[PDB]
Amino acid sequence: ILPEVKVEGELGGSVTIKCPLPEMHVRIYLCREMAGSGTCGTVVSTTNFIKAEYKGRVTLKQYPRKNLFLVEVTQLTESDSGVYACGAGMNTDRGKTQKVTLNVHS
Amino acid sequence: ERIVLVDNKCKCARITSRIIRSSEDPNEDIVERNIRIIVPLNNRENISDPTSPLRTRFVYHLSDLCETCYTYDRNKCYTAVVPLVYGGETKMVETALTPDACY
Amino acid sequence: RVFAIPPSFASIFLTKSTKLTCLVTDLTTYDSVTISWTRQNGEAVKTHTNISESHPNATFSAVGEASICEDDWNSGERFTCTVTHTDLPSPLKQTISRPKGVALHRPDVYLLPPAREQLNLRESATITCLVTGFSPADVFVQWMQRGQPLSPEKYVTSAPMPEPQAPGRYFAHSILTVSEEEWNTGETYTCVVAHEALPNRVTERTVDKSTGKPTLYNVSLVMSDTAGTCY
Amino acid sequence: REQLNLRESATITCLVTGFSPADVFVQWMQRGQPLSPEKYVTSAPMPEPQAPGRYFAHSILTVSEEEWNTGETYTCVVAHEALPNRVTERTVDKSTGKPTLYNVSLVMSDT
Amino acid sequence: REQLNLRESATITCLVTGFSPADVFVQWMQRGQPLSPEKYVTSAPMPEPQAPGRYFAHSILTVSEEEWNTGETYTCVVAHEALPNRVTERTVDKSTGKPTLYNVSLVMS
Amino acid sequence: LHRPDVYLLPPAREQLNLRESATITCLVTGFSPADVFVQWMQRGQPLSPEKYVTSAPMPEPQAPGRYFAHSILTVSEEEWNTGETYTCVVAHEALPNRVTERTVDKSTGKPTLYNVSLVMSDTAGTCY
Ligand SMILES: *[C@@H]1O[C@H](CO)[C@@H](O[C@@H]2O[C@H](CO)[C@@H](O)[C@H](O)[C@H]2NC(C)=O)[C@H](O)[C@H]1NC(C)=O
Ligand SMILES: *[C@@H]1O[C@H](CO)[C@@H](O)[C@H](O)[C@H]1NC(C)=O
Ligand SMILES: *[C@@H]1O[C@H](CO)[C@@H](O)[C@H](O)[C@H]1NC(C)=O
Ligand SMILES: *[C@@H]1O[C@H](CO)[C@@H](O)[C@H](O)[C@H]1NC(C)=O
Ligand SMILES: *[C@@H]1O[C@H](CO)[C@@H](O)[C@H](O)[C@H]1NC(C)=O
Repeated sequence: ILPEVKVEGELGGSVTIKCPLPEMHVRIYLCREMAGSGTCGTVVSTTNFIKAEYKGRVTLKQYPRKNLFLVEVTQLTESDSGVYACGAGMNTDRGKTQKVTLNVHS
Repeated sequence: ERIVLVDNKCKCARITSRIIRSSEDPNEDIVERNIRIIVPLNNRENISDPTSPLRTRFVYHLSDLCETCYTYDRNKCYTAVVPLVYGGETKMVETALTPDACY
Repeated sequence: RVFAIPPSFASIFLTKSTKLTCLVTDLTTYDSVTISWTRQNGEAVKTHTNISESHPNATFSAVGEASICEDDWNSGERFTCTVTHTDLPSPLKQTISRPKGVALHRPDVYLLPPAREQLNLRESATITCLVTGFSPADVFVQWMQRGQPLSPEKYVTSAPMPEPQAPGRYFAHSILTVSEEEWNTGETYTCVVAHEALPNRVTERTVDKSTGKPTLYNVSLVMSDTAGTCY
Repeated sequence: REQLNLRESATITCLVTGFSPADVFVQWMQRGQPLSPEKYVTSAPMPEPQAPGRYFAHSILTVSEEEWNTGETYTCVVAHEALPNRVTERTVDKSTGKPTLYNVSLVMSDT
Repeated sequence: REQLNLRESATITCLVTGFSPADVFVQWMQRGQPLSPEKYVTSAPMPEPQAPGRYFAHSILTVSEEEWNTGETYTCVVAHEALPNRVTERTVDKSTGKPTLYNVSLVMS
Repeated sequence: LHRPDVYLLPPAREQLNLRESATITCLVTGFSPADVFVQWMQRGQPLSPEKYVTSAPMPEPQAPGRYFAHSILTVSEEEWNTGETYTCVVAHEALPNRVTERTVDKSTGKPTLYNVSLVMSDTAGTCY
């Protein structure tokens, strides 16, 4: 198992998410896994991709020096809530490395 | 809580164990043992040669786990050699059977 | 018409005898023609002998080759190819510059089996190989059957084309056709590809009758000594 | 199937083969409603090696993986000057290459 | 099912519903070859009872059970005057909706 | 001259029904010539010599040149809720590493609830 870091928002406007950056892997995603089936749907990932809904409010900045990657999301709405994950490899499910939760008190 | 007895990656067997407390007494503390194998289904017989027939039989001698192999590992590269006739020049070249894991 | 073909990475990486070719066609036959090569700074390089014979339909067909360092090509130095003919006193100058390399990316290789409906006809089966999302272009693809390479004339390869969903990305196709009996004899076919991004420069995928969307999952799960001695 | 593990996109390919002469026309639609023409690409008629003068073509379409999983069907239509109705359609969905049957056989023993 | 336990013939029906106006055209072709109009019949546009200002038709095709157990996609083309390009077709075969079947054979010991 | 084979056994099931104590037995066999002694350490700390009682080397029922010995130790019943594993050890000259630490714990032993959960997929080609 791997950590279950949790973050909150304290009313909308901005939010910041951090996950560990593995080595020797080129793909990095933050799929939301908020589906009844459970199959995680990649939201924002490298190798060129993005979410039909999440556009212009999502960006990724990988930092090998700190062994971390940073994703910045502007504003906030009702849809982009729940939980989120992080990982690598070429299999969104079975390749996760964290389970973060997103909530807003607004 | 659960300790790990086997973490084989070639056979994906994760043998573990745990003892559950009884109903507020030190007696009949039944022990447990969890086994979880994940069959590949789409892998070949000779995992490093993409010509052998498909893998039908799966034999698991649990004693050995706690050499023919079944699955690949997320931390290794598999390679082979193939003939290329570019310009009528048969030539052997190393081919990354499992790419993205040879970087 | 003066045609120039730059060397391909599939030729460089496989022969290490790289050269660049300028050829002339659709031109009245006239001996005593000079082929030269010019860089951006005016230096001349050696042009090779053994010029190609003229085409039977009374037109030119010539070969001119020279060797330039691969590091020089990677430096992005503009080069010019010139040919001289008395018909056109002004020599024709054409550029064979190599534009270094744009962001490199690996080509995903998906190989698909023939359609079920096609096999219903029991005539012939077609196997495809969809390379996808490689930048830049010039991927090289080949097919072999059970460890034996096939003729280049038994399959057709497309050319890199833009990708609407991904800016600055390219994709290509390739199809092989064989009889139904061959597909139904467990014969195995593979689609090797070659690209600069590839870590080993070569990768391959393979399918057969049993692996291409099978109708049966025959399994023989067998375990023993489950108790055993585990520590 | 591998393309699906990335949970990003999906590529359905429509393959037209054997026609003669050239100038075929391919369009994509679902549930009878035509699809936007900026989401698919079609190749020009290309000669067939063995065939004396027959040609072939191929078109691909990219959709979201979710959409594929949702269960939506996507039909492909071709219009050539030789078909008796001059129009033909085909259809594929999640239920196309499902394994028809399983034949598992567990033989658990302690010896 | 009970029709097939006779080994003489089977009938395939092509229900068409909810169109307007009348004069729909239905014909049956096998693997791209249209079949003779004598091998099948066709109903006439008759009103839809619960749905007002509507019509529906029918068509059946007789076929030997010997060849139905071998393939023969047997598509049913319809030509109305309100379709996106005026023509549509569907097909069904012996394995149109066969489901998955499990054969577990535990040798528990 | 053969490797001295060694074994260890846990307390009896019916022994854990009076709530007084428990015994753990470390059996040492072989070691020809007979040169062994056992020291019962727990967590790397040797126990008092008054607890474990080694007796003597004894020839095996059929003894060409082989021998054997038995050594037990007494613990408290209420301490087995945590185990502590009560390690045993042997020493002999006919051993490449001259130590064969042997230890068992409540967890080690016979299982009473097997829970096999095998799964079948087509994306298990690589073990993540
Ligand atoms: C499985 O495939 C491997 C690779 O082809 C076989 O081992 C190779 O054997 C060739 C000669 O036949 C050697 O040139 C290679 O060096 C071998 N590979 C390695 C990694 O040493 C292997 O024998 C095959 N197994 C079976 C059962 O056929
Ligand atoms: C299915 O497995 C059995 C053994 O369990 C074997 O006899 C048979 O040949 C297999 N089927 C095929 C098509 O190989
Ligand atoms: C199905 O499984 C049985 C039992 O292993 C076997 O005898 C039979 O051959 C299998 N059938 C096929 C087609 O593999
Ligand atoms: C179904 O299982 C039985 C019993 O093992 C076997 O005899 C039969 O061949 C199996 N059928 C198939 C299609 O595998
Ligand atoms: C048996 O294994 C399954 C799968 O891991 C688990 O959900 C279940 O809780 C286990 N039962 C016990 C008693 O541990």
